[PDB]
Amino acid sequence: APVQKQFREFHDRIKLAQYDENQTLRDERDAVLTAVREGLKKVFADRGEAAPTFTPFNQGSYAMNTGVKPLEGGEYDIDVGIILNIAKDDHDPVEVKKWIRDALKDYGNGAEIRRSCVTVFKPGYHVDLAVYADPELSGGTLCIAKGKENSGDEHRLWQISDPQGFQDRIASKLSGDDAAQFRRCIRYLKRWRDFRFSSDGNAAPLGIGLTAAAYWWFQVSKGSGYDDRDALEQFVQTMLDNFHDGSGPRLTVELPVQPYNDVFEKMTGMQMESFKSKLQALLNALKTAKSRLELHDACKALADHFGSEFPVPEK
Repeated sequence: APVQKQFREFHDRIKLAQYDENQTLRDERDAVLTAVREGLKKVFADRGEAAPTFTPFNQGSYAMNTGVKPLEGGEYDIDVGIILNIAKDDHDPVEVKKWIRDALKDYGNGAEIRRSCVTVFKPGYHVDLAVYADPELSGGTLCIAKGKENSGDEHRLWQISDPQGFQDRIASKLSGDDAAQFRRCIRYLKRWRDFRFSSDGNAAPLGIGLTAAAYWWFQVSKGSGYDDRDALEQFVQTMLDNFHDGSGPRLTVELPVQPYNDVFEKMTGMQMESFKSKLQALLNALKTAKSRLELHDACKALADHFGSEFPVPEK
């Protein structure tokens, strides 16, 4: 059946407005930056040292206007970049993240140092602070602080990064009503991801991975109107076409900017195979929604993969 009306109602339920349109997100973000700013003051005061300063910038889904509401019980991710006024070559990247961990030791429950960020946990959301060295102090490149505490020297580095170039690639791929479909389809795949995978471990494809995949492979589908079901079917088929056989089947997707890492690299072999099987089933559900005569049956096939916010009309 035609299901464009139900996709659009689904999109209205799952959409979370971007930073520039979301006062709550800006305030929650600014509350953590102020906590960092004040925390650094006390951490460095008590060492009789000068506090380092930073310039923030918006990152991730609320920057790129690809944001979704979490499922009941889930958390949304506020992503921000902080560019510390340091030369990368003067500091261990782990030790810089420890500044930000120590600055936030009294903000909610406190922070943890993850491989690519310092995360602070609040009721219903977390803030991932990506920590960068200043490009002018650092020889001209923007490098992110990689590595965990007590990690070996090989497992920590200042890694070349281009979060703004990635954001600009996503923004400029399409425009107008075309770009709107592109963003709706990224949001649909994030809700699919939240519904069909556990937040647990690396099993869930990352939002940035799905977004990178859409950058490479999304194709507008429009006729008598936008056809989000057809755009998703083509896009899912194309992702499936790009799995190769190594140890077992893997989908390798480069970030289209520095550092050109495989966005799905952390997924184990078995998580990759499970990822592929769930894509196959989603593709089957997208094809069933086309072929079913009854709107009820078409929409129920989609609700099985997009979850209970996908509307299912009666009869």
